[PDB]
Amino acid sequence: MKYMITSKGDEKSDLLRLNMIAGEYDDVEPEIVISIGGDGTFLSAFHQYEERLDEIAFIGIHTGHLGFYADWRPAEADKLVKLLAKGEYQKVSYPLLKTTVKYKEATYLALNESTVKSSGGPFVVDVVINDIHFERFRGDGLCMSTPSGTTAYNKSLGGALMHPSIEAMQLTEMASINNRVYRTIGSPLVFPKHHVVSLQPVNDKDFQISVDHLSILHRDVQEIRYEVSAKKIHFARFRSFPFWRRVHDSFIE
Amino acid sequence: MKYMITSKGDEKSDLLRLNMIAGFGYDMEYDDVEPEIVISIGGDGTFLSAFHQYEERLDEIAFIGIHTGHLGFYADWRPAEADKLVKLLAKGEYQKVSYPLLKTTVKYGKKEATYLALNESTVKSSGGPFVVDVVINDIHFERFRGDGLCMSTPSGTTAYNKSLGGALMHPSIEAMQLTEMASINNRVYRTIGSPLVFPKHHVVSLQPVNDKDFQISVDHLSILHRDVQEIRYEVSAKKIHFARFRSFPFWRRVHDSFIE
Amino acid sequence: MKYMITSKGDEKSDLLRLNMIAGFGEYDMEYDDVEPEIVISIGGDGTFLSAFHQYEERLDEIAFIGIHTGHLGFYADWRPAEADKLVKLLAKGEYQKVSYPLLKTTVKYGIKKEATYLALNESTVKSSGGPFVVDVVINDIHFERFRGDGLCMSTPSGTTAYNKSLGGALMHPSIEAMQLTEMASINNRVYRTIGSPLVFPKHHVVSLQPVNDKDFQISVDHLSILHRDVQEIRYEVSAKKIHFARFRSFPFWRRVHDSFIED
Amino acid sequence: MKYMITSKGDEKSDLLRLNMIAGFGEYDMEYDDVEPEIVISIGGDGTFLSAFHQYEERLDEIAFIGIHTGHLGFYADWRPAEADKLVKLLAKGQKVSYPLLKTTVKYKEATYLALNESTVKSSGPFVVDVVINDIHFERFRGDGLCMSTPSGTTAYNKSLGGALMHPSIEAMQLTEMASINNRVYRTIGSPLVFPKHHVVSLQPVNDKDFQISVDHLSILHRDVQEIRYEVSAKKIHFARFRSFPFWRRVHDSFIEDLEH
Ligand SMILES: Nc1ncnc2c1nc(SCC(=O)NCCc1cccc(Br)c1)n2[C@@H]1O[C@H](CO)[C@@H](O)[C@H]1O
Ligand SMILES: Nc1ncnc2c1nc(SCC(=O)NCCc1cccc(Br)c1)n2[C@@H]1O[C@H](CO)[C@@H](O)[C@H]1O
Ligand SMILES: Nc1ncnc2c1nc(SCC(=O)NCCc1cccc(Br)c1)n2[C@@H]1O[C@H](CO)[C@@H](O)[C@H]1O
Ligand SMILES: Nc1ncnc2c1nc(SCC(=O)NCCc1cccc(Br)c1)n2[C@@H]1O[C@H](CO)[C@@H](O)[C@H]1O
Repeated sequence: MKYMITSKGDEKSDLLRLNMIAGEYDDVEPEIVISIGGDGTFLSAFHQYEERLDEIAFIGIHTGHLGFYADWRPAEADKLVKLLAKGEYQKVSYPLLKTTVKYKEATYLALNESTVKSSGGPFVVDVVINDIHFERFRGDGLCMSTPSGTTAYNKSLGGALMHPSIEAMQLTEMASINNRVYRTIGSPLVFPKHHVVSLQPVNDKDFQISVDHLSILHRDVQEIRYEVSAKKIHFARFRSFPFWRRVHDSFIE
Repeated sequence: MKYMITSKGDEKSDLLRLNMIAGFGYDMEYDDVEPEIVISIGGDGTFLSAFHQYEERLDEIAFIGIHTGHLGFYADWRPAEADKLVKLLAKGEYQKVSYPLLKTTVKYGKKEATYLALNESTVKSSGGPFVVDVVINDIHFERFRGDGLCMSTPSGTTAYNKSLGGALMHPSIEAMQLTEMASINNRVYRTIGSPLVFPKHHVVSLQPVNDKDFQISVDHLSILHRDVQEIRYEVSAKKIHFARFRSFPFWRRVHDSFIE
Repeated sequence: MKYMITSKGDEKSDLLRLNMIAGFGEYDMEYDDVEPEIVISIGGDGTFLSAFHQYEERLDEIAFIGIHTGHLGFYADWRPAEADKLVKLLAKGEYQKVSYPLLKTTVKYGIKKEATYLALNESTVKSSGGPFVVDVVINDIHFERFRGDGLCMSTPSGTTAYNKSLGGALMHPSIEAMQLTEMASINNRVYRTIGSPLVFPKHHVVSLQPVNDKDFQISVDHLSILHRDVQEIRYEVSAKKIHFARFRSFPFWRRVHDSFIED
Repeated sequence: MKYMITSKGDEKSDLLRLNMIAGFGEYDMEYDDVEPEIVISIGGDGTFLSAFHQYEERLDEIAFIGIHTGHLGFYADWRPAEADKLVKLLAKGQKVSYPLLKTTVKYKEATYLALNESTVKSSGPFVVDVVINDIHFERFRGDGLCMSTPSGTTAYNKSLGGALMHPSIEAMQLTEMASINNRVYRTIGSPLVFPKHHVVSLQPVNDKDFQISVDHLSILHRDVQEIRYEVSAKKIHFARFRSFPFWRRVHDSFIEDLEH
């Protein structure tokens, strides 16, 4: 079982990694990626292997608080190393979000969400759903979230928490003015498979596109397209940790 | 084939109804016992009544909605197109689109009651405070206190669910959404706040705390349930069937309702 | 000083009530439930609301005092163990009065005559069956046409109650105003509403006018009664204020802190 | 008396500006762009915001007038076509005052006067402690906090879910910005309205580098120890000629404007 282990950068994350590397290691051709740190560290491990997501099972270990991705306690590593080498383990697939920027295309993959902000002034775009105009937005920005990313930025924006077994994407508003000229729906929008949300600029055409907090200052933007990606992220399932339990322990104590 | 038409009650619906019935005088016969096509004329509430009127044979009935007033999400056919609809289904040249439904189970302390919802199923209190425990898949999630709770169908998300601050879902997604009704997050009764979208095979159980009397409403059919032990929510295996002739996208229909 | 005490009805409240009465007996304190100058509410916020409505004609000659036998309330903020020190401060008259604004609700019919109600928390208006459809007229000028469950006008002190659960803003009771909050507005193109909570100052009148149905379920501090053939429902900050006998200094924001955050 | 006119930038705001300056020359009206008694803004609310900060040291002897070249503004409520009447009414000689927000930053004590709001973001994660009148209230974590003026409730505050407050009420409102409310960081959620003499002290937790924006004048402050909020004694004055109610401007902005 060719595997590969990432680390945050602290002493503990670099130490426990050595405690697991003792019990083949391939960083170019991995089948088992073990993230050590938190959810942010897990995101970096995801972006490191986007091209080969269809051949990789991910495992998250938190050296800090309980994360929706990094859930395994550091003490579980001694039992985690033996079960992964056993060869017998079932995978769990979560949907992903595809983000295309038009000018020559520019595709992106997101595990949490992909937000579109402004590069200084107001954010004014036209929301086009399946080649049909829906609304003209004005405010801070917009947020298209993955089912697993709903518990992140999406929830803080007033989004709905949906179970990752649902193949869809959720669009939420970011401080919409919502007046006569720029009447927005207000409510979060959940789009299924093969549904495309096309963001079209009115002016400016310079937006701050952020994919999992990786915010790039895109210039000369003519179109931004969102859709449920065909590629799915696989998790190595050993124990039983229900999604709603993880949500309960996070926000409801 | 066999068909029937329900009416809202106003002159506009009953007159338009008789005008369409005479149009089937094709190989169409009127029958309100075992129909193959059911036409609703009036509003969404009129359509909901036609749903429960024939919720015993949903798998053999195609519904068609006609709105005499403003645009509805079920009744989306304008009375000006009533002429074309008669000939269209007369030849049987149309497709079939299915939307998910919601199953509501009420257990007492006895038997049990099962209900089907096209819009949503809401549970409020019989006057005083509404205090229950939210159980998801035999696992506790929160203790709710406030007015009530709302479990919505994907197609019903644009109804009461939206006004309660819920999220809109496309009716091709087989799921259900739970939204709060004036919850009081005062450290004693911590709730999630955010709407919760549950997939298939997931069971959301509402278990009472002190009071055991609840006002359970299924698509605005509220009847008092005394001595309730459990209220279970899950996506029904039964599906409503529409007879879409043209192409009226769900999101486009949302745009014409709220955005315009 | 004429006084009286209301009780929640449980063992603890009734017991504490009797001992407090005997405590006042040691001083110049006369018991009177007809014309009291001091009204003590032993129980909760719900018990406090009953005591308020019990004497809503003598609000000026009365300084209310709340005692909570259970969890902390925004009105009943005195612990039962402090009932002994409460008497000794009341008997001497060693206290100052703090006033909170109130909400006036005026109901007009097809004139049988008229009806006015005072609210300490809020006043809600809903339908008696179908949809709730009214025109919101702010100062003789039409603002919006509403459709949904209803509308809730809250007092500053009542913002921590039903108002907060409906997404309303929390106001400090020193501010003389009122807050209108929506109750499940459909908010479409036909019935476009503001969505946001509205805070109206004094001398501002919010008029609710029927569109079709004239039967409305009006609830003042959860005293819900059915009003038929309603012509108009007016909202405005009353000139009457509830008075509290202040001894210590319990911050309103701390009461919010202890109730919704941690304590 | 002395007057001046500020312009947006486009030809529309400049052409209308010159037209007014000419008309006032026919009346006894001195022209000073340094020490005026009357300041006229042409363009929009953003143009008015600039006209406020440009002369925020002489708010005592200045009555502002707003003219919207585009859509209706809450500070620019006069129409371009009504400019001819405006020149006449200002030449012949009521005044309305709105509350202002005082933003104090301690690292040197910097003072800021906001007409709309004063937001505080981070630089990544924004984490501060909220202190109200020398006592702890909550520990915030999210995008940031927004303290708004009564007249500024219709701006960023409304978009953040804040309540609309009439300018007659001398107060300030605090709203959350994408707050993550969980076990560790439990916030109130609801917007908070503060009366006069009430001080909201924002004190850092982790990093001392916060982005402070007073009326879109985003300035990165370094080594901040405390950010105070209070209802400023300074009040912006307006010139009244025609009754244009605050709730009307709210209606004509967010609801509908049938006569336009
Ligand atoms: N989302 C907002 N909605 C309705 N008012 C806002 C918003 N945002 C700010 S300023 C905060 C900000 O920089 N947001 C980034 C995008 C943006 C910028 C300026 C205007 C707009 Br719109 C959007 N405002 C108001 O803009 C005024 C300055 O022109 C300030 O008073 C903000 O209140
Ligand atoms: N307020 C948020 N609540 C709950 N998730 C968030 C939030 N904000 C972001 S990122 C957007 C951002 O720059 N917000 C400004 C302040 C901030 C920054 C980072 C994290 C946090 Br927390 C706050 N996230 C999620 O953090 C994920 C990991 O980087 C990002 O993908 C967002 O999903
Ligand atoms: N959802 C609410 N959240 C936080 N305060 C409320 C709420 N609802 C009301 S009364 C409205 C109502 O009929 N609600 C039905 C369920 C219910 C009833 C009473 C209390 C409660 Br909690 C729930 N209140 C406050 O209860 C006080 C009466 O003792 C009133 O002043 C309401 O403000
Ligand atoms: N506020 C709502 N917003 C948008 N849809 C609603 C709402 N309320 C219900 S029903 C819940 C209810 O009893 N509300 C009391 C007032 C009311 C009644 C019927 C319709 C309306 Br509108 C208001 N609905 C939808 O109306 C259908 C009734 O035919 C229900 O299925 C709800 O989906």
